[PDB]
Amino acid sequence: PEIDTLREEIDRLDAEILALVKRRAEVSKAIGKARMASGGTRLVHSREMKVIERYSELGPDGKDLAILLLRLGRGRLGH
Amino acid sequence: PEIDTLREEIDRLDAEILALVKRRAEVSKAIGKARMASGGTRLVHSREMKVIERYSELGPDGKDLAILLLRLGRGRLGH
Amino acid sequence: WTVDIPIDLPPLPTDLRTRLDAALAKPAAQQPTWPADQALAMRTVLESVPPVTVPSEIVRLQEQLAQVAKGEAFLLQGGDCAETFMDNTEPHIRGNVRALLQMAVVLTYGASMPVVKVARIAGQYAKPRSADIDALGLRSYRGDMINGFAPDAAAREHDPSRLVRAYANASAAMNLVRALTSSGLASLHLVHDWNREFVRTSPAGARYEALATEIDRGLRFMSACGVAEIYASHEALVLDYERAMLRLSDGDDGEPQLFDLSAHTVWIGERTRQIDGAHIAFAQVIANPVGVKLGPNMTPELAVEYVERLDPHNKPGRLTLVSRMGNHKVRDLLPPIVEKVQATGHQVIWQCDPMHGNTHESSTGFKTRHFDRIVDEVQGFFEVHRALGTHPGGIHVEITGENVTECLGGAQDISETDLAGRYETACDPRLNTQQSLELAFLVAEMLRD
Amino acid sequence: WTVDIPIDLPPLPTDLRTRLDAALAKPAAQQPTWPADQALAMRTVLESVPPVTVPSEIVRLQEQLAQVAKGEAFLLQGGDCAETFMDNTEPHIRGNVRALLQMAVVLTYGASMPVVKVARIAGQYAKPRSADIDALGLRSYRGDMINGFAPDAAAREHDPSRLVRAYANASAAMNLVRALTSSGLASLHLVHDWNREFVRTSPAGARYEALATEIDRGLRFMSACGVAEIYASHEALVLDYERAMLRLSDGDDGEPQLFDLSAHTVWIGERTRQIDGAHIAFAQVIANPVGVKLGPNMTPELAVEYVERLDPHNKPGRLTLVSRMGNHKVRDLLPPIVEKVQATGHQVIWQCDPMHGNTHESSTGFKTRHFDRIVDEVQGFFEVHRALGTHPGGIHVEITGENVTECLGGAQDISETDLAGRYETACDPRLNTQQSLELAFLVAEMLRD
Ligand SMILES: O=C(O)[C@@H]1C[C@]2(C(=O)O)C=C[C@@H](O)[C@@H](C2)O1
Ligand SMILES: O=C(O)[C@@H]1C[C@]2(C(=O)O)C=C[C@@H](O)[C@@H](C2)O1
Ligand SMILES: [Mn+2]
Ligand SMILES: [Mn+2]
Repeated sequence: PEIDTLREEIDRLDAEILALVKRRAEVSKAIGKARMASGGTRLVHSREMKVIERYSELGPDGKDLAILLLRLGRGRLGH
Repeated sequence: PEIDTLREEIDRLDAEILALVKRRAEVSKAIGKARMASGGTRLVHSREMKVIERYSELGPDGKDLAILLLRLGRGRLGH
Repeated sequence: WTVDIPIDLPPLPTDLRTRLDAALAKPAAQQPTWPADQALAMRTVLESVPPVTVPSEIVRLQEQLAQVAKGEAFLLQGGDCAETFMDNTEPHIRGNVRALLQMAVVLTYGASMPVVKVARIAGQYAKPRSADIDALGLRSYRGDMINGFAPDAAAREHDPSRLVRAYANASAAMNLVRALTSSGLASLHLVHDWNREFVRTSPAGARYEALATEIDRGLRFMSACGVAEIYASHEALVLDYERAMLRLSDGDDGEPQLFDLSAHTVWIGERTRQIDGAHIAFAQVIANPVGVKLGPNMTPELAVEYVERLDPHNKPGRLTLVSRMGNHKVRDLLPPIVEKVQATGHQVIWQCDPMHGNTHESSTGFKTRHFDRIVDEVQGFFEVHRALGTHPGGIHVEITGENVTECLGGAQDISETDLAGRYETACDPRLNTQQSLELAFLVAEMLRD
Repeated sequence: WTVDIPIDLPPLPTDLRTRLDAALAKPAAQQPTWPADQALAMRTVLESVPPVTVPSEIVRLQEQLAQVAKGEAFLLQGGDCAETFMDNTEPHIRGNVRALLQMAVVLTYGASMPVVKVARIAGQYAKPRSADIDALGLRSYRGDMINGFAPDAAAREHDPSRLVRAYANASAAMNLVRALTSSGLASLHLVHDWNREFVRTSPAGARYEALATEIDRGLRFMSACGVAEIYASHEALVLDYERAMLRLSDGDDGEPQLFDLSAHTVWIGERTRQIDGAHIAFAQVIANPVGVKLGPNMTPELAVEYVERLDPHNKPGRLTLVSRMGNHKVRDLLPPIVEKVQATGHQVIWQCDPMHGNTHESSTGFKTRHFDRIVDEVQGFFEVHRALGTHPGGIHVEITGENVTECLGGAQDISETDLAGRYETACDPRLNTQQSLELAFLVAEMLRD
């Protein structure tokens, strides 16, 4: 029954991850809205590269997690 | 300068997310290794569906975050 | 009630007659027990009928299976466990043809190479049995080529007129699959719209939507740049049928050869693969590509002997070795077999059968398979091949275009209590419409680089 | 030192002569100030030379631009800001042809429809100037068709022999692009391997790798299933050149029409688009597809008048309206223009020029553009079109196959101090090899459903 206990932990970790992802998107939106009301661009290319780079410790899938977080924050491009 | 402050927060949220993702993968591996030493399968289809379903509150990209977490835990298929 | 046919051809080359006679004089397991005189009369009828397939199609299959053997294509083989005369209808055949086409476009995208499609169809009418008396105390059902499914003694008697009924059902079905494969069912864009309807309506569709969308963009891209063959197969089990359907033609060397024109390719099962038996010897005399099923008692040494007897001229793709070990045994049992065969210099196709090593009886009294075990054997099969650097060449699967309730699990999460809903198979449990598509998507992921 | 050419044809239809004469009698901004007698002698030489393009290619472009206008293809237009005789060499031309092909395969995959490729090439030798005296106190450089880039007075005098040098350089370049587009550079698999080398070596490659890999799987899939035209364009600025290169041919209605055979399509810039001027009137007399640049002082009412003068027969794709508002203005200024034009019933191509509304002088003394502003205008352009339900038809971009240091930002993160490295443009800053590819990838994401 170590599996139930370990799955019990994964459930917590998923509730924790989900909540920090929802948070990050709301903050990401507020940075975008402030910059745009002040006459600035929607996206900042160099900053998105920093975000991608800091998930590289996860391996090949790290950049795809970062890109997915960027989409939740500033939306899909051309929409 | 609300942007620097807000970006300062996103940095924290990214360090927080990164660390919970690393954790989840290690726990995911331990569930897989226990089941396999005991003669069970590598993957459990119904459980992966639960994991996908509980990120649905993020919208369309939710399932792709879950699938990415599943890959970090039990690896890519046929490898 | 009955059709009536009266009985009242050029000789084989002397060496082919000698070799055929010798193959058929060897002992043969699992044969029907009907009289020789009645069998002979039925075989004489079948000796003059138009064939189900033609030699040029068999030579073309061989060329495509050679590419599979060389690591440049993938083999998908699938269909009903047991075809029945009862369900040999247009909707059933179309449903299976469509399922195979749907799975194939998914696998092609994942493998990034051609997928050869071989249906279990137009002949899968015979099965072997371990017991001659079944759980109801009746003589065992051995497929519609031999006797009837109905649970009564009269129905279970072996009936040689079923050789001819089997042919008639095979011709009719094959006629339709030819028609269907040159119709709008061909179109890759139509075939993949069905997969996207599957994604939209399946309970586990979120698992597969990214991949379905990526395939759809590949198809639209192909079209933006300015831009069907299904083969027949069955287990060669009943030697009266297979011998009646032999025809002479010039082979891939310009010399007359014997082709079994009941199908394009046939395989020899676990219970009839005796190395000195009639089935293996018969396989040695025909020009068709052949397969042999290998279970958990296979040794690396016997596997090589099959290769050396069945592929004596070192023709890539002529022989397929079909692994069915069980999901818990494949990772340990297969590698030694693969290493020993690779070292001979022959290029066989390695094909996974994730179905037959993983069957169990449910508490509700139905023989059934779990989806997770089927997926796990295919997965273990891919792992064995990655580690050795060899080609995972294909899958051999049992499926239906109907929403049956036969295998446990999948997106629908079929339970033991749900199995009674419509358990329709005449023999082993089939993966339904949804579960077959799911496996194709999962295997397509396994194939990715 | 000098080539020497001696001077010592059938008349136009009477109505075409009358209309051409009338177009050219209108006032014309931004013309060279050389003598009429010398201009006439040079035009007489050009009137008998083999053309740069042929009528059938222009009629074919029109058919492809009609599809773009109808929402079923996408237009990619790009190349040097200013071509120079100095860099009209094989490596430079090949580098630009390859860049355009690389971007095009990426955009085709994203748009899921054909991409029409129009290079700024084989004629982009003239530019307008707001000031006739530049920052060094010299007469302004107006492109190699007019005068020299060299910062001295003798070089900056207007020289009519440059009309003929311009033709010679245009022919030579066009000859090579034809050769290059029917060579191995054509192959979509070779073109996309370059993109994957770009992904492997770029500092921002992780941003683009998923999409590059998905494209590669689309290409391999296409091949698993059994499975180049570049058009010339420039700003029609110097009327002596454009009139000398007119030729009569039967048009898309079988009646004789005048084609400008210096290119396939031309556009009219911001400073020469006077509604009653010679450039707009000249555009009305030729059969070629045409474009008009629209800046932030454009009204919806003037836009319609251009459409009604330039597309009087309601021919989809004959007219392109090229938006260049600035990234901070496009979201507000464009919608009213698009709504008013859509309501006329004409089908223009809407094309984004994200370059010319976003230029600024750096502190190091170089005119430059920021990558984020270029991306933001294209993005805003797509948003305007999503909201109105209209088709974002293309992009008009200035690029080079060389690793220049001209535009700020990108994966390389080019700074003000890096701009001195090799700022090589004869006029406006080009997106280099890497930055052009980046934008194609970003725009391909914008195009996704
Ligand atoms: O500048 C920013 O910080 C914000 C947040 C953002 C993110 O989602 O992290 C990062 C970069 C920008 O393109 C967007 C998205 O605006
Ligand atoms: O059974 C399990 O819980 C573990 C963890 C896992 C996950 O990554 O969440 C979920 C389902 C299984 O396929 C794998 C991966 O084993
Ligand atoms: Mn079976
Ligand atoms: Mn320019």
